[PDB]
Amino acid sequence: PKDAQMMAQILKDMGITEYEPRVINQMLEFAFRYVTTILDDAKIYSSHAKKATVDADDVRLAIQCRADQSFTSPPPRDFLLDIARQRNQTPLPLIKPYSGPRLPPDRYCLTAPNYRLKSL
Amino acid sequence: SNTVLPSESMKVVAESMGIAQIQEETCQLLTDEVSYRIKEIAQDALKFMHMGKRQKLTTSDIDYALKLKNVEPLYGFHAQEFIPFRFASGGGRELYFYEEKEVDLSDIINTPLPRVPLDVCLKAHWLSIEGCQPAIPENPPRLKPRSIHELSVEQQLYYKEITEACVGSCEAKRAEALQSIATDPGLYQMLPRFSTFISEGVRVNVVQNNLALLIYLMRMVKALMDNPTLYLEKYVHELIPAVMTCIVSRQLCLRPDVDNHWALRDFAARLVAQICKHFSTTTNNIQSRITKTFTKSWVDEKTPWTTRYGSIAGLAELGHDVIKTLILPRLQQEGERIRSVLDGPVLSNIDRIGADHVQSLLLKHCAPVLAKLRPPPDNQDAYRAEFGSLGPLLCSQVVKARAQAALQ
Amino acid sequence: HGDQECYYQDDLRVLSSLTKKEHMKGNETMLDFRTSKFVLRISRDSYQLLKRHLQEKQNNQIWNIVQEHLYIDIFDGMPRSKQQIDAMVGSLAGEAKREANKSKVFFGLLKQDPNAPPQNRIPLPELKDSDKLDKIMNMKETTKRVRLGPDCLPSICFYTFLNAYQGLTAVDVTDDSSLIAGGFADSTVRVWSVTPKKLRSVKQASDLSLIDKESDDVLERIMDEKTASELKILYGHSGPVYGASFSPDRNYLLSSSEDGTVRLWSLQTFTCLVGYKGHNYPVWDTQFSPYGYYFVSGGHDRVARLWATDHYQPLRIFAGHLADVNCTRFHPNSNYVATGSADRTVRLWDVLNGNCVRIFTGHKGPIHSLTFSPNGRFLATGATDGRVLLWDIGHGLMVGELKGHTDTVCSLRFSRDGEILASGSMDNTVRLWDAIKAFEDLTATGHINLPENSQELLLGTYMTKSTPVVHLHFTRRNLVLAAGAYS
Amino acid sequence: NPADNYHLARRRTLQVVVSSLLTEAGFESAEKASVETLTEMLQSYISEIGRSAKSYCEHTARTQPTLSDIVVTLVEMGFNVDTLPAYAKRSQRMVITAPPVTNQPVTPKALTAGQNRPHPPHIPSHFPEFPD
Amino acid sequence: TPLVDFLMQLEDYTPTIPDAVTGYYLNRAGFEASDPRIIRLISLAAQKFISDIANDALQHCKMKKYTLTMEDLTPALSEYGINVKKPHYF
Amino acid sequence: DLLADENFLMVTQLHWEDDIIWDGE
Repeated sequence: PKDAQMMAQILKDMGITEYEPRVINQMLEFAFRYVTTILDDAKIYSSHAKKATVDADDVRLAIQCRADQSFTSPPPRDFLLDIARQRNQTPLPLIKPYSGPRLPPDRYCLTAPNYRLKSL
Repeated sequence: SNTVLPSESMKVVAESMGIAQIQEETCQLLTDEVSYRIKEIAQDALKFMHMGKRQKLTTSDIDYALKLKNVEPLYGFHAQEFIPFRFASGGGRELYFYEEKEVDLSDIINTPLPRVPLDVCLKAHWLSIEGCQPAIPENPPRLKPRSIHELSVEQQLYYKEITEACVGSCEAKRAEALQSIATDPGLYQMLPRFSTFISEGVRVNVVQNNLALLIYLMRMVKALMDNPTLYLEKYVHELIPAVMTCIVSRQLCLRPDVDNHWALRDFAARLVAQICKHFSTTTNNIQSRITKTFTKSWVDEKTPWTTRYGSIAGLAELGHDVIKTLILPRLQQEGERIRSVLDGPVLSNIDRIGADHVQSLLLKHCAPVLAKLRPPPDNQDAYRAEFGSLGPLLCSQVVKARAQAALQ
Repeated sequence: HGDQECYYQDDLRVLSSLTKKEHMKGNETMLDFRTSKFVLRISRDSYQLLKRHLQEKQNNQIWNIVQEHLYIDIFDGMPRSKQQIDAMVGSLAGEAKREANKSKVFFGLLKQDPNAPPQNRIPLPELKDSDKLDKIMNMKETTKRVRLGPDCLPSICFYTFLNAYQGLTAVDVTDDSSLIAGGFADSTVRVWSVTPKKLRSVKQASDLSLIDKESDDVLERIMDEKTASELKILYGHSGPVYGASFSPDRNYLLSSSEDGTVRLWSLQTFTCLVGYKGHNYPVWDTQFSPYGYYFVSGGHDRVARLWATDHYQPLRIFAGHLADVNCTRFHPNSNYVATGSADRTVRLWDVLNGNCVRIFTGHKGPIHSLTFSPNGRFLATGATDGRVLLWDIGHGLMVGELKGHTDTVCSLRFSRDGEILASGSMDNTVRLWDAIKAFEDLTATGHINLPENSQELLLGTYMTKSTPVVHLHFTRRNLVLAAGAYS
Repeated sequence: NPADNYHLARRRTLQVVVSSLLTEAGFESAEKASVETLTEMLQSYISEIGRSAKSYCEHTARTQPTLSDIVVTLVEMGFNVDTLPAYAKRSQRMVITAPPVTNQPVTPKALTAGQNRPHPPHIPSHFPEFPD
Repeated sequence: TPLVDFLMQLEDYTPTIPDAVTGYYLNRAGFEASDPRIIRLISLAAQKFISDIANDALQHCKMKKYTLTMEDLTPALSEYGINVKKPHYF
Repeated sequence: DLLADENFLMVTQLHWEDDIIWDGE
């Protein structure tokens, strides 16, 4: 195909010689899903601002609006270092010597009587 | 470089959606955004491949790479309400480029269901014994002193045990020794002594026609051939005349008793001979040489009927085309030989036993020739143009073959 | 980008995709690279030529980029060679400062050793008489254990997973070679008994109360003869199980997976006990402490958490890496946690204060294998470049480099004596390295000019039949165990 | 190949199931992409009651889910559970066989006769024997 | 309680999907086969979902039969809120 | 290619039927 032969060249430029049986088929399925949601948001935005045809600024606006409720990504380094120093300041607790099987409180564990229906 | 998806695919998608008259800068804006997201995910699916310790991949790294980027795993449908299909994936869509796109529901039920494998099990072995890697199948590969044999005394004792087990005093001993020949990786550098033991054995074992000694040696040849490690075509010049005599030789032992056994041995000899011509093949040396010897065995008159039956079997098991060309212009001679054995009152000799076997084998081979490249019609008396050997019974055998084809 | 070093090739192709601003605003690895400072350890003999080419106003802008984005850590000594600079670079924020590798690290073992921490530094668990009975039969195993050395090479017993059509992602063996766990891609953990003693769990809650109570055979009674298999399958992860870790008392299996939870499976009831939900992201590794109370789990969210099996929330968050925490290993005294990662750095973390006390850079790929010496003085790390780098924890420098492997080194272990380091990779080879001749020699300059001792340290290679060596284990009688799915 | 037959023995059993269900007052000779679409929504639906009913029971400190954990799971997917006794009630039910087994002989592995060598004292008896 | 009285009648009644196949996709998600009648309800609830779509795609095929196409699945799943996708790349 | 060892292989240069004794002394 046309757009599927370019997808095998994006992978070969990234050195991917052998991957999945249909990985070309589903990266094209993702690339089609991504461009019909950049355009789809843009066309609504063009109607929202009222114009004869969809324009590049609406397409850029469509990407920015989606990136706000789509991929947030792993928490940042200034957020991870603040919750670390808030947690690493608390000293380690001592251990009771013969408490038994050391477990959390029973509402945080998976140890309940675990019922089932009577067969009748 | 930086390879992106083509823009002339993005305008096709846009105008097939209701968004017409898009500019080129509008269209180039789509194909660098989505080509980044493919590059962002394939770099992120690479994390799961390297942490999955596989490199090869199992349809699923992109399903976790999408879920990691807070985009839904499923492909081919997008739920704006997100609740029936959350970030759990549906395994993609089994679709192809050369897909017909039209299927019959009845055919899918008709197609057989594959079987399910035994659950993963744990097996331990040895990579190294005090520094040395063992050759087990779980591993990949003027006075002066007297000379030391290259073969070891463990190897020489192994050769003695395998050869004394392969002469078939006990059947379980034979069968293991045959499997040991069939899969020992270090059985090279002992192979001259095995080939010489086979060759020398058959020649002093046809002086008195000792059928077991021969059936065990032919099974040893078959066990030597299917071993994948050893290099055999240096030794096939000793192997082939041994199987040739087995098929084309007279039986010192009376055949009315083991001729069935003898026939089986001949069949085994003809099986290995056809394998010997399937492998080891170069231009005009091996297959054509045994074909020429088989044909001049057939053509010569007054030839022992044991030799005749063996050569007939050897000519027959040579494949599709060989009987399509070599078993056509000779039916009249076969019929005349059968008629001579039939005429006269002496049945003590082995002549007619040989004649009956030859006629049955020739008639079965004719049946695929009749089935493979002819249409059935006039199965009553047209075979009387071929001396009337099998006739209506041959027609009944052809009908049984047709019934088997219908069942298939 | 063409005139870069060959070991930066996977780093530049992430940059070729980055062309927009908003593409980089959600990467979070190049976002932390832009705000941090490259450390760039240079000598004073070469810095004088650099500063005589930058303090002049003819250039005056590349000098402004250098003093804004690059640290420069100066040492007084010889300028390093090119094959010595190549040995200790390859990480973003690379070649960290010597002021990070000068903190006092208690790298000694517990019970005098001046490098040993006190017993009440980290609040560890208690011990009883039964524990002194364990070390009596442990030194009977050490007897048959032979000073392996370079002469008495150990025997390797490969425990291959034969069918394994669900992909095996995690192996662990107990400290005595009695159980083998398997983490698989079909979201299961499967415990196998390797001794001739079937896995037995109490059949019902009523059964334990009636049995024992002064019987004097608790271990025999708790096992129930109705549930006795050579294999127990554990369900409950909703994703491929990436970490697997036994507890030293042979209860309490640990498993982490793609779904972001760490799970504590009992080995007396063979059920799940706790699900530790601190990551929202794939937890790539977990390990129990060698004393069995705390455990560390590293995930995709670029932290490693310290848990205690008593709290639903962690105790320490080790949050200094710039990429995924691939590995998490405890020190043999369990006061220090080594976390290898995908940004090509290995970092030691003190369990007190959560501070990074060592930063080990010099790998070219993401670190996939970590292992401590039984002395506690050394640390072997392996990564995708096939290099095993031996680090001195007190010295904090590259010490040795083992470059025999071809593909990703996914398993390392030292011997029980410390005589041999065993390395297993995706090359389907189990290489043995001389871990005594590697540390025989062991500052004011930050390097020791390490040689090419790889050929001398190799003892054997041991190619495996199409089977990547996922785990390496040393029996207490110094017998190598290895377990990889046969592909 | 028995490697992909681990997955294809059960997914091509679900293809016979949909081919046997499409005959129940439906259509004939469906489009090919419309069948791999609907069986992808079917696998994603079984995998979503798997992940969510396990989450609802483990939130209540349990490990195996009861009926009350699925009738809250199906409510959170918008199912209207009360219509389900009616579907099962229709006679239109059919029987499709579970798949067979890749290895019929279970465990025929018997290695080969050739015992030689013992064990040094650093190798216990439960490890495999030294080969020939 | 009708649904408790319904599930107690499922020791018989082999459903359309086998329990070796319904139980396989349940074991893949952590659901283990404690009760075999529990599997048969999940196999019945997954039949009724597929049967309700094939019965509503038939109404969109009678207006335009005896043939299930993607342009019949498209308006049938649109009231369900599911936008089905054409292949378009093969 | 005639220089290849396959041409000098014993099987290529040896006639099997001549080799067989066939009980002939």
